[PDB]
Amino acid sequence: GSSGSSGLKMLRDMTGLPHNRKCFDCDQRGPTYVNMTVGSFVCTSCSGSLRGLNPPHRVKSISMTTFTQQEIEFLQKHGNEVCKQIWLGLFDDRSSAIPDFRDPQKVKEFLQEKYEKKRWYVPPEQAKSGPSSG
Ligand SMILES: [Zn+2]
Repeated sequence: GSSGSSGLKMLRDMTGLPHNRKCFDCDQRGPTYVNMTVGSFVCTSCSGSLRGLNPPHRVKSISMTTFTQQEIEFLQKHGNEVCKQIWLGLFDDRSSAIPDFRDPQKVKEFLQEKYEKKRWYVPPEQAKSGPSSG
């Protein structure tokens, strides 16, 4: 048959996507972490920041830490592809702008308004139409 790495094979494919090439916050080209809560791909820098928030999200390195199928699939079915958009529902290049990716205070104060405040928080359950329009 074939052997090399279990699960990891599916991971390298996730962080490989063109919508993951960069971080979720600092948009740094080269993510080394993944949020189990949001289901996105962050880096060591952000990974640590997110925790500071409350409640503290869940982050796990990509190479420093391993993952299981139940997890991989969860991250694959999510990915920054839709995740981001779902968090940027209201966000509009015109409505607002993007901070800098050098200072933590800036990335933090912003990340909060996305999670702590959930300003541009627009889930799909409602975004799309269905048999139940609350
Ligand atoms: Zn980052």
